Amino acid sequence: APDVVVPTLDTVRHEALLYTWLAEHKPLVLCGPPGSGKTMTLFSALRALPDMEVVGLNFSSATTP
Amino acid sequence: IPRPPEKYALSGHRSPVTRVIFHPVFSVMVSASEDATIKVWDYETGDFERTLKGHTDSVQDISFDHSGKLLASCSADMTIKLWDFQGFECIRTMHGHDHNVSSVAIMPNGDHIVSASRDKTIKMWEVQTGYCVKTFTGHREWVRMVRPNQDGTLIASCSNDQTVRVWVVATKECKAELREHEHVVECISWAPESSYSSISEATGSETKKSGKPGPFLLSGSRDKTIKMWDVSTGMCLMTLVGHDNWVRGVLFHSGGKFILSCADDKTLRVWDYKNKRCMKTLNAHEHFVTSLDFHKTAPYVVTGSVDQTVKVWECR
Amino acid sequence: IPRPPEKYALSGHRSPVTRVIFHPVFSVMVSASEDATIKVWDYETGDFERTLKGHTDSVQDISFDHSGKLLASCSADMTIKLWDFQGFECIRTMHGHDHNVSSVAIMPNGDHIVSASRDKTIKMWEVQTGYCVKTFTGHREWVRMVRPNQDGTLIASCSNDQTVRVWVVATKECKAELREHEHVVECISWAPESSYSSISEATGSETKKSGKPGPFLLSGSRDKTIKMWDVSTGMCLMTLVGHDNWVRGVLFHSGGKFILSCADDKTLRVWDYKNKRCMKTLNAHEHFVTSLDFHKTAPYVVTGSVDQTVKVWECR
Amino acid sequence: IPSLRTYAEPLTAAMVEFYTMSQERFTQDTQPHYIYSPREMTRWVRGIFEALRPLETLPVEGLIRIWAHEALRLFQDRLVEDEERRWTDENIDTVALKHFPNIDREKAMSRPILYSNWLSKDYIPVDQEELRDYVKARLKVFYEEELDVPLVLFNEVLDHVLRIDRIFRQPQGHLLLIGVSGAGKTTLSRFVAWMNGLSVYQIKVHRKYTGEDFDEDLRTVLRRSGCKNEKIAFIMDESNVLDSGFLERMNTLLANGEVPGLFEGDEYATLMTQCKEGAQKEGLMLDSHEELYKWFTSQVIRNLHVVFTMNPSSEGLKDRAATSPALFNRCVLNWFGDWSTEALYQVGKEFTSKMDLEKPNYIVPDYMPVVYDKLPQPPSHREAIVNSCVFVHQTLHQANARLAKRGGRTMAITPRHYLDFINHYANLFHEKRSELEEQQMHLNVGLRKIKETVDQVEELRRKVNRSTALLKSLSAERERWEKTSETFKNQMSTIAGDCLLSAAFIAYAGYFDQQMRQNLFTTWSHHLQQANIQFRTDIARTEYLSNADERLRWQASSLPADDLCTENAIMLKRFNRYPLIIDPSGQATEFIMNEYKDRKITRTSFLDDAFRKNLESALRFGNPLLVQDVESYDPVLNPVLNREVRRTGGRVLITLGDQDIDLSPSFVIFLSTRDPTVEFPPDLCSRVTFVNFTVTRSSLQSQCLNEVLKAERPDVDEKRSDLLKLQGEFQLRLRQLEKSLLQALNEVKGRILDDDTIITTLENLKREAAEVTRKVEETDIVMQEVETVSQQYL
Ligand SMILES: Nc1ncnc2c1ncn2[C@@H]1O[C@H](COP(=O)(O)OP(=O)(O)O)[C@@H](O)[C@H]1O
Ligand SMILES: Nc1ncnc2c1ncn2[C@@H]1O[C@H](COP(=O)(O)OP(=O)(O)O)[C@@H](O)[C@H]1O
Repeated sequence: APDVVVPTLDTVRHEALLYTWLAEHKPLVLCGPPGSGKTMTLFSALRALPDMEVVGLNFSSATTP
Repeated sequence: IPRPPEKYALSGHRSPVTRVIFHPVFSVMVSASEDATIKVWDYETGDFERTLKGHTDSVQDISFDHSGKLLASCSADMTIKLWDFQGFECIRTMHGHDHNVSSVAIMPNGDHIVSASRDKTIKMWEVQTGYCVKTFTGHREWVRMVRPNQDGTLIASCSNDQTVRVWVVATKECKAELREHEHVVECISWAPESSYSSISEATGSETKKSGKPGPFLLSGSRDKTIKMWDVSTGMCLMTLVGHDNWVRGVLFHSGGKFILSCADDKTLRVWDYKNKRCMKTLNAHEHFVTSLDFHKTAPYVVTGSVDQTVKVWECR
Repeated sequence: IPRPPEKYALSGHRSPVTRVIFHPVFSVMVSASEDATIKVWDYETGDFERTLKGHTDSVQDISFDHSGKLLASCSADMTIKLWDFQGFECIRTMHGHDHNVSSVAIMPNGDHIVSASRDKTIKMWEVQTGYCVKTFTGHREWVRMVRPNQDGTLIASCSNDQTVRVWVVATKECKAELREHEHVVECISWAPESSYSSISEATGSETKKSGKPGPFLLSGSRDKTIKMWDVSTGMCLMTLVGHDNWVRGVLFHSGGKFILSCADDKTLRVWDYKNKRCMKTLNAHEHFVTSLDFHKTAPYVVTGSVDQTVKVWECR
Repeated sequence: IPSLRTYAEPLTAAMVEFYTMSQERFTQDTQPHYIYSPREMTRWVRGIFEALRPLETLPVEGLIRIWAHEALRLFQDRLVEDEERRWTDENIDTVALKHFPNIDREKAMSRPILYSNWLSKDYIPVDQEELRDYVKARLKVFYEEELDVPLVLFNEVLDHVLRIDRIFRQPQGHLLLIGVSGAGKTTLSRFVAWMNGLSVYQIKVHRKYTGEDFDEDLRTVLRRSGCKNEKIAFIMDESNVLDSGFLERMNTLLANGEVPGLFEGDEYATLMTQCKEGAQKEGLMLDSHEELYKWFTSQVIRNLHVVFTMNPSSEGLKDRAATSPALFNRCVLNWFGDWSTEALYQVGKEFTSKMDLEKPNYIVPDYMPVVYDKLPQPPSHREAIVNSCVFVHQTLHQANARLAKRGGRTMAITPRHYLDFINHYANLFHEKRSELEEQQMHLNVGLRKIKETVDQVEELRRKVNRSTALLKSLSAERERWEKTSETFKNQMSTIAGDCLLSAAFIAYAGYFDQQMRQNLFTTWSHHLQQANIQFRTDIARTEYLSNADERLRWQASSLPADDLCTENAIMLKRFNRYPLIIDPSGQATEFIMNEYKDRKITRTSFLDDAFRKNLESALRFGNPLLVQDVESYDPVLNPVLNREVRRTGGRVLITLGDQDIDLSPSFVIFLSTRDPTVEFPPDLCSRVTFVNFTVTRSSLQSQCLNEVLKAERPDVDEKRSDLLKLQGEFQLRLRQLEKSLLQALNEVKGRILDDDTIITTLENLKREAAEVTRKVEETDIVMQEVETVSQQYL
């Protein structure tokens, strides 16, 4: 399902790092090949924070502010 | 309940059969095809009796009045023809539908006709003259079938908009809009009064103040499921599953104990709704089965098909 | 039995009509004439349906199959045309078979056909490919009519040598050579099983060990006599006289109780063979009558004639 | 299934094994869409699980089969070429056998690994033939429903319709079909969408179409989907996008499931009200703005499927990925490609299942050029004719490549061209066969009447002088009548190859110049001679296609008297898709204008604002329409060009833009332009036949000679013109009297004793002898003198 992930070493490490950076309210970036698991790790880190709500945004090559 | 030994296989049509019905009195059966021919057979002896030409394109539906003296047919040429069955003549013709008419039915009062067409509306005609008197509108797509209730004070129409609308004849108001199917609704059928109480037993529906359980209705669709609705409340009492293709016809057993249906899975299925006891299956035809009908009194069933043959099964 | 009043007299052909047949399943009649055209009529309402002008020269004989989907036709162009009664166009035109092909027939197996011509032979073709595999020889002159038995294991051929031969399909031997007519034999016809037992008391034929009365055949000739023949014994069972000219067609009533004949006497004659009670004669046409046919189920008969008019009659 | 638990640990490994291979073989270095991520393994497990949900009991064989089917639906579709596909199939079977040594290979690994939920109520395997029969019947119903345009059902169609049905059954199912235009992507999508109850909705792109129009279209589709819930098959085409704004709007709609800010101001409030009403109808009680917005977004995600159809353009894949990653991330990619030789062979046989191609004496050659991979090596005549048909279609591709390598623009070859070629072949076969058979019938009956006349005169001889005179005069023609009757069999023998070559010429070589047309025809003839296919050589295509009767009308209708112009007129006469005239000079324009002048042909242009009205008038009146300035093509013509008619019990009905109008059977439309070097939109490339009115060297040489003889020697030019017209009139009369002789001879059913027949035959023989006298004298004494004057100026 979209809302499930088997806890693996990489997942728990990256989720902890993202939680550390997000609790500090510091903007950040995840650079990896498509399908690596960047979005799922982000949502797993975010759901730990209960006062934290996300808004999606998709960037094309013809986007403006 | 019909069983696998078919009694007769009547094959005279040159095109797929669309509708087959029983004359309410005489021991004679009628089948409409896509070759514009209303061929009239005899089911007791398995003998052709006489054809009825007159329409220009495929006949989509046929119906008899309460006395059986009149046969109203609707064709794909946007024409509804009335037939003096005693004389086998077309005494009147009616036009007015933008696209082909795909349904027809006579009010039990015997003084009006209703028809449904691809022009997304239902028309009502008077028998004495042939002039349209009412026009039910509100469907957003092709209306496949219209069938009034027993006393004629309500009608029900299914359409390609995946909804079934129950209309009031007196004031044209849309009494109900039953929409839970996931595909095009192909066929509907009212519940005979004799089954009313039995219905309340199967679904456990509770009675209201007046004591009338509320008229019930069946809807078959291309979603391979047959739903059953309570008009008085507008809620889906139950769903029936098991067909392997689009349901084409569905009807109640005269005893109010089984539901007969035919689909494009080449099977006639007899289902049980009270105890879910019987789920009998019949390999009715070698191709799609377009329509069925159960005689009110005599223990016979007829099914049309796309393989250009009609079949008669005996009930035992 | 056919009676005085002709129901319809359909006149569309430009040349003398040769042979008229019924479609096995549909309410459709087919006629072949000398104008190299095959016309399609609706004998129920006397309507024109279609004409097929694919042939080169005059069409002699036409024949359907059991299912009524294919129609094999023969013409004086030394070709046999396989017509698809579904697409109404030629799917195969088998060549060869020298000279005017007089007759063509589809065996009940429905996979092979037989053809007879002026070239003193009878060729059998496959529907699938159209390649000649067996070619029966032994007739000394023009072979006119050929019709297999109802199970496809035997064929019969009449010829201008005034001899009628019964051939075995499987191994190419002359099972019987009945040569007793006084003039050229024009028409032959097999007997249905429903009348075999009748033949038993009609001619006093005795049963063999197997109990079967034996395969029966008929032959009408220019000698004004119709002979009925026992294929098993090769004997002349009974000869029937009374026609004023050459007999052109002879066949059995579907009930196995009367014999129908059309001859050059411009009249069609219904005779009784078991008891010789009936000898009815009706003035069929103002000119020669070329062929006759009886509908298997409908009480309708059709007669073709040289006057380019096809007359249909009802049975009562 | 508490019987395959032990198979949990092998299955996983197998998947991973196979998955790893797909990462180390199909790199993005080859095509931009060859990216395989754990997301593929996620949708793999999801597909296997969904295929196992309703089913009760299943052996290991069924599990392996489902696993292989899913891997083929995830790793066999995005592939572009067949070599990679064969590699994928080999390795899928190999890994399945490796990870399950004790398995029944045939039961699990059959070749047509198909699954459907149409035949049954549960997703289960289906045999190919039953699926073909069922889809044939359903397509017969679909025709009456929409799109009366017929479709052939070959193996590929079935695979693609199954894939698209799979995708439409998913909640947020976005599909991206990459295949050559006309291959059937749109019609297959509409067919399967109708099967699934989806209300197909496509944007009506036009010349004015701008960002605001597309935003309104998105508002319409979203309002229909979210509120007033109804499934929608929103079909977009790579040409229907004009601005990058369309691409970014589709990107956000696909990815997010809802475009933000589309409903602004009043639209926001109206949508909020409609969503509230829909929630009350459904039963949910919502009042807050964001709750209703989230409900609407969920409904849109659930009940809106977008099908993007795009052309396989190299270096356009990477650009399209860059400008909109959603197409390559939130859309499953189905590579339709171009019809394989197998597909072309199947459609050829299916349409030429009515033709009388059987030839029992067809001698199989020592060498046969095999084009179809599964061609039976002892093939019958039909299996060689269809083989040569697919060879011709493959020859067009080589010709296009040769023109591209050394030359200018090449027009793309599409399966619609093959469909037109086959339709032309069938129609031409029926017409030529009917004409030859009727001619032979008339000749035979006339010769029989002549034999009866001979009987008459001989039995009178055993009032006579006239009989013998007419006998001799008529035998002077009977000699050639008997020659023609004898050669009837030969002409019938070679009617197959000739119709094939003529159809291939009038269906394919409509764009090329004279040299390329001749080269293509020569190659086709060489191949047919290799396959021992009978065809009457030494007969010009233009004479065979068109008789002199209509050639006289064309030449009198201001058409140059040359081979190329005659062929172009032939193409204008026999056409399935409406023509497109590409002429530098305007000659074809007045040619068409005069030819259809009697029908009240109207002149209109795309640029003209009344173009719609005139068009509508034609659509309701059935009068011919000629449209110029095709460069600014108006896509509202797309339905009428594809004949998207709808039978209404006798009336064919066509939708233009958004308004629906009845069609008249007498309606014919022509398209033209004056720019030989111009590029047309890709959607119009495959919707219309092309006829190129180029200048031939011989055609120009004739024009120069005619003009120089008009100026230098007006007297000789006048003689030339009056003799040429006089000769044409003699040929017209020759055909008239000759045909009337036969018609009268057939009509009489008596004998020579008739008073009219004798006088008619004597006057006819006298008249034709006198006409021959003038013909021979003018071709001897006056044409030779004219030739000498033109010879010195040549
Ligand atoms: N540990 C995991 N558990 C579950 N799913 C996983 C795991 N790792 C990868 N996936 C799958 O891989 C895909 C990654 O999707 P997403 O997070 O959007 O990737 P990215 O952001 O890298 O493009 C999803 O299908 C996800 O379910
Ligand atoms: N398999 C097919 N058999 C017959 N006609 C086909 C087939 N595929 C496409 N066509 C024809 O092509 C046209 C539809 O093309 P369309 O699907 O709109 O093009 P595209 O492939 O660019 O999406 C119609 O004329 C249709 O009948």
